[PDB]
Order: sequence, then C-alpha cells, then structure tokens
Amino acid sequence: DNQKALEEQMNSINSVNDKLNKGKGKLSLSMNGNQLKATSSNAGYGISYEDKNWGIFVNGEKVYTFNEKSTVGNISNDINKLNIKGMYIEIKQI
Amino acid sequence: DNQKALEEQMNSINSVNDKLNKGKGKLSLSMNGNQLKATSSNAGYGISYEDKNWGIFVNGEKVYTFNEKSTVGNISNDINKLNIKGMYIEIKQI
Repeated sequence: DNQKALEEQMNSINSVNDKLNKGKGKLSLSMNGNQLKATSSNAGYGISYEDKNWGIFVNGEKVYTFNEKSTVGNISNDINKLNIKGMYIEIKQI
Repeated sequence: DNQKALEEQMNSINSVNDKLNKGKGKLSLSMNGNQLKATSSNAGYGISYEDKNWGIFVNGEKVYTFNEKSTVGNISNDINKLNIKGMYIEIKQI
C-alpha cells in the first residue's frame, strides 16, 4: 500500500543519493520517494572531503542543510525524519 | 512536433498563471511547458496591488523576479524569452 513510494521517487533521487556520498565514511542510503534512510560509521567519514557545504531544496525551498565534515551520515539520519517529498517545484507569491 | 509542450506543462503552471494575475491590468498569459506568453495594457495595471514582490524558482533556483507594481505584463513579456521549463527540482552540490 505504501509502495506509492516509487511513483514519488524519481531516478533523480538516485544520482543524488550517490552524489552526496562519494568517499565519506561508511554510509548506505536508501531511496524512498518522500524518505531517505541510511546508516553509517564515523571512522573515515568525509576525510578527503574537508568542510564543504551542501544545500537541499524542495519546492525550490531549503529542506535540509549539512556540511561535508558534519558527516551527513550522522545528519542524514535525523534528517530523514522530515520525510522528504518527490517532485515539487514552485514560485513564491508575495 | 513541438506539442511536447503539454507534457512539460503541469496543471500547476495553470493555477499559477492565474495567480500571478488577479486584477492587475489587461493581461492574458498562455501556458507553454517551457514558455510563458502574454500581452497586456498598462492602464489599470496592478492598481489595488501596490508594490509587492514575486519570486519564481526553477530547479529550486530563481528564474525571474518581478514586483506587482512593475506590472509583470510588461515584464512577463521579456521574461518568456528565457523559455522557462516544466518540472525540475534539486539539491546543491558543494
């Protein structure tokens, strides 16, 4: 019944999922349309990756902010709790 | 062949199209997935509507900015030239 996740999920959430992670620590994310889910270790976390910034935007609005040192692994954890969404973009009205 | 416009167009571009215009001047927009197109008169333009701001965001990024006094009609004109897009949202990478 909750399978509706896929629909809300867009191949884009894939490249990204793998993007936000290219050598940090031991972290494995999962792709759920409106949710992210991962687990990780903070041993070799974002090493080569000094203190760099990331910014996520939903409906064209922030939705979560983390640094590369903050080792998202730790973060993305809490984050997922905001059960992101799939496809929403927009315009602001006065 | 260019009909592909619809596909790129999302019912959302509708409510919006009508939103950004609820009593300004004489302006009639058209809905083309990646393009907006309208024509207008600057007689009774954004009257009741003093100087208010609007902000459009694509991929979750600005794409065009106009005030309510600037009478978009005049603006939206030039604007459309950036042939907007349909559905794109995102995240920023360092």
